[PDB]
Amino acid sequence: AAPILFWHRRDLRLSDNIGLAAARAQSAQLIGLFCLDPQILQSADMAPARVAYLQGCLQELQQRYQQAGSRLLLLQGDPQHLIPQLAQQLQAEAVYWNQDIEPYGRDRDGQVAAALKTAGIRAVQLWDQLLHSPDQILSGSGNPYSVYGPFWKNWQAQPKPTPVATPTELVDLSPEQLTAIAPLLLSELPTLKQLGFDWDGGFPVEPGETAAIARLQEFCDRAIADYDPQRNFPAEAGTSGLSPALKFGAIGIRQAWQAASAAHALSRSDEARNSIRVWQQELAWREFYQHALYHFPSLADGPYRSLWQQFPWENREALFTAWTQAQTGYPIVDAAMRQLTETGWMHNRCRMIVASFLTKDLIIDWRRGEQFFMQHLVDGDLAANNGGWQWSASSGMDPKPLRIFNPASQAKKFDATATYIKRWLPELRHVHPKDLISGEITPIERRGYPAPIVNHNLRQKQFKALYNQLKAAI
Ligand SMILES: Cc1cc2nc3c(=O)[nH]c(=O)nc-3n(C[C@H](O)[C@H](O)[C@H](O)COP(=O)(O)OP(=O)(O)OC[C@H]3O[C@@H](n4cnc5c(N)ncnc54)[C@H](O)[C@@H]3O)c2cc1C
Repeated sequence: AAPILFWHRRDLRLSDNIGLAAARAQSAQLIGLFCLDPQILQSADMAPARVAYLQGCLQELQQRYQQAGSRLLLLQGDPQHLIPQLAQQLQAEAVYWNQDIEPYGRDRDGQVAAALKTAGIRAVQLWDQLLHSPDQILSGSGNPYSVYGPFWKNWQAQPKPTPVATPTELVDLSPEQLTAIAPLLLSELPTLKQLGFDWDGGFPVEPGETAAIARLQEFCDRAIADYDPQRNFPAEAGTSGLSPALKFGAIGIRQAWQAASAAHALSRSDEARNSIRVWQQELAWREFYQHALYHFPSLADGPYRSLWQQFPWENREALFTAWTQAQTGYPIVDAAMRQLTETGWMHNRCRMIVASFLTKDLIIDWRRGEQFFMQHLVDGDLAANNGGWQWSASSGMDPKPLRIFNPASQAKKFDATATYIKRWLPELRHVHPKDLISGEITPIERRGYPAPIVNHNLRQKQFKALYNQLKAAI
């Protein structure tokens, strides 16, 4: 026969899926597939929490396909070899999938498509994870943006796309078809343990399309009205917690935008309206960094701006280790690193703090931090993670004047009652917020909690010194 294969990667859902929907309009004999790529799975940069969330999403996706009328095929190996072989064995009319913004995915995709074309099989690659593709947002000169402000002005004025239809009444493969591909398929979805991973720390939102959709609806029904200023406080559960759902596409970007938009239209309060606009802004920042990675792939290599490619990083391994173990001696920093390693997620204000600390205070090539985050974030995303770390030094997009966060000021400002500190550092619940914020804790009262590993004031001067010396040297 002539079926269409839809290749899932970061769009683990059946609803509001551009590529899937396009494929369904061409054929009801729509068969989904997912390929466990060893280059990604065996990577030292893969986070156990991310594999757990992923596996959970795949489990639901298998059911969704089964309920729709067909199935989700599972494979383990090199994509440019296995996918074309599968398509050929199935005499596929075509293979569809949604475009990636990352160097690895785009290179791989080019190879799969070329392999498919050689086999005379049509490959269709459409945009799905962004409200607007990188090619849609350009300046009057037709160039990409490296400054947020102007990018937002353009992005904001663009007509927003709406959710597409969930495919239904699919036609499943026949025994003869199944026999032709048997050798390329895994008999069942491997469990996290079978893959060699273990995770028991939970998630910001349970895995799966259904849970993602439920969270979006719950958030936009209430919490979103207070997004601003609730978003600023790690102690408050003021954010959506949809990050992993967006990274793996458990939820569609158009559904997210539409839900927020409907909440804005339903609200009759100025403050709520503003809170919702602010949340929508977050989605814009998301596209700013994804577009940037797409337009400037070298960003993924490390410090982007020339000056920073030459920064004299001290790189004291011991300080890094202490940072990764939440033993810096800075309560606000340690409480954040603990939440990360224990739950695979961290409040954005905290990511900003620990990143600033690692780069400015510990003076360690921020790539070590970017890597550590990727090794632990359930929402670990190259575009966003790299954007965040380039941000800790203004070494990439949207650069700002040299600045160094003062852990104490941030803690006092965003966790005034030290509620968040105490939460993730229970062995310090007896200490007074006052001291947990200043980071000056008396030895006895400090019990086993380590003392500050660096003197902020001395580190601050050291960093500025190196910066200026290099700035001048240039
Ligand atoms: C050093 C550092 C590293 C980061 N690492 C990542 C990462 O690997 N993966 C990840 O998706 N985000 C990253 N962020 C951005 C951010 O912290 C999160 O998206 C956020 O914590 C997710 O929680 P939420 O879903 O409740 O966010 P909400 O506040 O509810 O925001 C909704 C959505 O907007 C997007 N978003 C929000 N903040 C930004 C932003 N600053 N940049 C890009 N997208 C944004 C996310 O997709 C998020 O789910 C990083 C930030 C820093 C400073």
